[PDB]
Amino acid sequence: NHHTYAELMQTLRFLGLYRDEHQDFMDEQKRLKKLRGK
Amino acid sequence: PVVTISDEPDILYKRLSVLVKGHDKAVLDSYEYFAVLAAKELGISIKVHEPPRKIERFTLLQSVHIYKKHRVQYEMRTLYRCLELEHLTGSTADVYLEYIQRNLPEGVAMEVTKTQLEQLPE
Amino acid sequence: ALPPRTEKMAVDQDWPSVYPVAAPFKPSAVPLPVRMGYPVKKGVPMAKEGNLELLKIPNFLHLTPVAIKKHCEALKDFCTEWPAALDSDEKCEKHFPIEIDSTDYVSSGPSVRNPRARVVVLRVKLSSLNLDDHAKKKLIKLVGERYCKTTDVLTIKTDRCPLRRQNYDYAVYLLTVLYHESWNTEEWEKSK
Amino acid sequence: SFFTKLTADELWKGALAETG
Amino acid sequence: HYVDWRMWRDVKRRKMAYEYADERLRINSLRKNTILPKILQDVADEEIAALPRDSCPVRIRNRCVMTSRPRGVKRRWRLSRIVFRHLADHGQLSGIQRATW
Amino acid sequence: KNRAARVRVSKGDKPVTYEEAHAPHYIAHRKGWLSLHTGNLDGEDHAAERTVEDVFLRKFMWGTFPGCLADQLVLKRRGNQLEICAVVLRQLSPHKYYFLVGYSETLLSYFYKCPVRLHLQTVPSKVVYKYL
Amino acid sequence: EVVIPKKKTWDKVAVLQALASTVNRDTTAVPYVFQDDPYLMPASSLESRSFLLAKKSGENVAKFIINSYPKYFQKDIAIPCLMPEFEPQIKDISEAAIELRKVKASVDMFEENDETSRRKAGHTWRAKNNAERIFSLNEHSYCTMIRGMVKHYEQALNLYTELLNNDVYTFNALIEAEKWSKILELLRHMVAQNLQTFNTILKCLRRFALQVLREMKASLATYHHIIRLFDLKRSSFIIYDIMNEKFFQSAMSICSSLELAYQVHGLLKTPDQHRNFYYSKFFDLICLMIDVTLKWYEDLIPSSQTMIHLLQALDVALEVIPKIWKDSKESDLREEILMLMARLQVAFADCAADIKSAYESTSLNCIAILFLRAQEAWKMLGLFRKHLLNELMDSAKVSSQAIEVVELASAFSL
Amino acid sequence: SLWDVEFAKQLATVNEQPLQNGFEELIQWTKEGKLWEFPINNEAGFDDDGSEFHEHIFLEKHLESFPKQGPIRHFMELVTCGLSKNPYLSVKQKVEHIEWFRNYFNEK
RNA sequence: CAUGAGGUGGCAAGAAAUGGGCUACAUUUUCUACCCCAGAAACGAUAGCCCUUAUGAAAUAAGGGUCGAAGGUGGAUUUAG
Ligand SMILES: [Mg+2]
Repeated sequence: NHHTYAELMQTLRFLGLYRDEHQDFMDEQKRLKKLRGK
Repeated sequence: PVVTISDEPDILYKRLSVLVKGHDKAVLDSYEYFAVLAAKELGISIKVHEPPRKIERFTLLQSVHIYKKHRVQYEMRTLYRCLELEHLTGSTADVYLEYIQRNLPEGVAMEVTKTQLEQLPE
Repeated sequence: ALPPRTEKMAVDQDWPSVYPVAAPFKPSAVPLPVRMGYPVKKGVPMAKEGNLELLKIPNFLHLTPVAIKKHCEALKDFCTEWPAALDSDEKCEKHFPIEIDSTDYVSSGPSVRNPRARVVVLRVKLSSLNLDDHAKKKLIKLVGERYCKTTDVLTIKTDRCPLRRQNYDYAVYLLTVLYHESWNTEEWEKSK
Repeated sequence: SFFTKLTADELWKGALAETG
Repeated sequence: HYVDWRMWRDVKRRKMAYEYADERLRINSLRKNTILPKILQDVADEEIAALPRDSCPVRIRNRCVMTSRPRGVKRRWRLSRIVFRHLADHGQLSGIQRATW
Repeated sequence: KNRAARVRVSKGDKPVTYEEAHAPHYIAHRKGWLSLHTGNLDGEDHAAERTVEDVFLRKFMWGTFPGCLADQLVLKRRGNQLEICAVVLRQLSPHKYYFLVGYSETLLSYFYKCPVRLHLQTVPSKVVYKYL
Repeated sequence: EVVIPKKKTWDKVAVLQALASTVNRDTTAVPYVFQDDPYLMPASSLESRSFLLAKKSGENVAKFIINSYPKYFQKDIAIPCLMPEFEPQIKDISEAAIELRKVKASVDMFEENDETSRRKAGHTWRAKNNAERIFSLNEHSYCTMIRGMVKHYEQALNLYTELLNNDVYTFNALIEAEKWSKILELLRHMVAQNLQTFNTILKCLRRFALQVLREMKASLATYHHIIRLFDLKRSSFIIYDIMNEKFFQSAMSICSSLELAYQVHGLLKTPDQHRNFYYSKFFDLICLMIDVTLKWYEDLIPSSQTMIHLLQALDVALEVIPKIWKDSKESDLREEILMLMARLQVAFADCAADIKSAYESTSLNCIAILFLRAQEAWKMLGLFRKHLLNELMDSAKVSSQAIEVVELASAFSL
Repeated sequence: SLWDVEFAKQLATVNEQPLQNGFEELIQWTKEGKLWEFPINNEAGFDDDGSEFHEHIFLEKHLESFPKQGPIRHFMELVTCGLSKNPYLSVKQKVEHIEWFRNYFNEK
């Protein structure tokens, strides 16, 4: 269903029970793009 | 030990076949070692034979892009076993085959059965 | 830390009570120095304590042949004996004429439903009918593709109705009415 | 989706570019 | 939360082929006849045409299940020819081997 | 060169487990399959939907056991019984470990719609078969 | 003929409660709620009780997400019942609880089905207004307004006094209302207007003799309003009646205040706090009255009060002291072990240095004694002075004049 | 009322001794229902309201018989034997398949 | 306010050459019988139009009907085993 699989993993990062490395890889990289970019 | 028998006599099976279907050959001849010792402690007349295997190989491309001259080919070795029982009742079979299906192995040993009951008509 | 049950388990102690179900490996319980792995070119195969494939074995450590015997002392029951039917099945034919099948295809995983589990083919030998001296002959000619000649066996199959318990009620109903349309004489039975 | 999403030890290797 | 916009173009073509599946089963049971002569079979031909796009099962193009390639797909394990091959080499489907024959 | 599941020799200081040191032409020759189910035997259905659940459970537990998972999991499957076995490092406090068993057991029970049981195993350090 | 046998209907899932009998609860192991590696196994009681709670917070956290957003979990795969969640709703939402349901009483009114349903789910001063409005809106309406008010014995019997003014909870608000003749005149009044009603009408006499010699023979929960008064099924009674010579957890307190416990042992072959009192307070018996002690050591807690009676079993009967050290934590717990070998050449002097190795993390002064019996003993004497004698002079003469330098200050620090 | 079924709740606590062995997870798991109801019959649940080999297979009782020799009825015998060979469709959807077809040849 | 998203229609035919294979140019062949003791013929069978059929909202593929072309073992050169 790909919403059922991908939005439950969104909230389980939000409640912090599942720590994923890909979206950690964005929101640290997006931190260092907005320092200059954008 | 509570069983509470009733009015109604047996359904009576004959020549229950079990086709255990596996991938690893070492499980199935260790599965049938259990199954002969799960059944000859009930005095069940038993034979075993091994149907020939159907290995359904298929091919795939190797690189992500170009080069059809380079394939890699995959296979399934999926193996077989028959647990040809013969002449056992409806109560005994469905508890023998209980202890079989409860304790069939992991993913290996897919199982198929045939049940032949005899049954006077109208 | 402090690896238990293996310096502390003794022999002449009952193992079938230790692994009651089928389980995974759990090496700290298993007292064998079993080894796994393809060794390196100057080395021993891998240990027992940190493996992966001794846990990827389908694990027939449950149900040792003493566990088999000691299980069934409470499972020799549920069980009433096979009737002394005077076998080779010919004297179990005129007692028990028709023969059926009712298969299950046990898969694993999440669901149960295999739609190839309503397969019912019903086998009857014709020497068990015993009321067929001309209504044998249009039973045979009604079913075209069945009734072999070397063996006088009729196989009627039903996979048209979704439940297994009523395919058996379908197979018994076409056996009973084709028998009667055979014993139905027709008007154009003569003009052949 | 989720089934795109991946580990870290493949992600830094594809971002550092330490081999040619 | 499909991996492309492309998959969500195609999820629409599998649910709108599914609710309108009963209709397309019954109105197109009214054409493929010899009986019920042609005036009875030609006003039913307009109604399928006025039934929309994204409803017929020919508008699906049968796609891989996680990386959305349209072709190079293996139907039995659902996935394309690369990402199924990504898992079969870490040993992550039951009983997939390299064939050496 | 073919680079399908090998790690490449670099030096003498790179450690590696038994599994990912082994190349994928050793899948049933020297290795086992990492997940057992009744799907790929013929002709059985439900080989198809299961493996897109099979790939989640090693992408779920790579994140919910974070920093501590020793190698890949083993996802056995016994009828309507999903059996996950895992070897995990000895780095976390056990009060945390017992939390995410029953967290992940009853969240994977209520996703697959089966029962799920976890069997953890604790190793002190990552088990190395080859100093490549 | 051949007669077909009996369709032995094999009593479903009891087919494998049949097998569970064959497997015994094995020894040499932790109870099965935990995991089977040594790191995840616990060691003592404080770890093991917390761990099942630590398992338990696995459930209520995981459950919360399911019940706070169920639309991730409505893919139904077969079927277990495993799936998450002005007149009509007034009886419907009385089942899913209270205060927001029962507030709807008057906007609707701006019957007796939900006047004895929605007016029950509170038990509530303001919601007692709708309690006397019950038949102002039967028997159940006027019944347990007071049986749910022996908690929220005053305002309950007063409403039992004010219900005779004009169930089994007639006999429950008024059951525990000195008072042993109105007690008499209450169970004569039961025919005027059980194993629970009789089981509540002596709960109150328990806290506030001649009626306690009478209250019995008018069953399992009809004993805890009796066994609080003294302080098979026939082999319960041949145990219980001869005890005057929720259920059991007092009977290990009587048998510890007084072969006596083996009568209880039959009903064990028939709570987490008091299920140790089961076992800890049983081990003090079997230790006192040796071979039968050593078996029951392996059987109970493998699958602070239990090691304060553990050690003196070995006093009245020799080599299992270094065996039973490693189950202390699995000073105070480290000294009574060091009592006994001070009261032999190879196995006793080792583990005291492990009590020393415990101590690096009447106690310290008894480590030199057993060690020299069968260098590093002096560095304890270095700390006995900055934190007995007649063996220090003993070990000096055998070990000579540099040890006659050892005994010089032995009297100087006296 | 509530007081009869709540005594089914607090009663459960006093006897709930722990699981304690490897078998009683399987015992508990289908007393609730997450495990399978062993033995497997591959059709557990799944009743179709007592379907029974004349509702599925003789769609005569739902035909509402027209003039039979007309060309419409021969088209309905084609559709009827098609719905006959369904193990996939139930008998409530077989008559609903005719029900749309019933509201079409009264129109046309 | 787009290099993103969505809708309908359309895009894939050849002055030419060239790569890969099928068909051939036939008597070790062609048609039927049989699938290996015959008997007839003494060529080649596409493509193109035509008629049905399949599948499909809607015509690509098969079959049949007609036509029966270029084609006579092919240069320098080259491929495989
Ligand atoms: Mg290569």
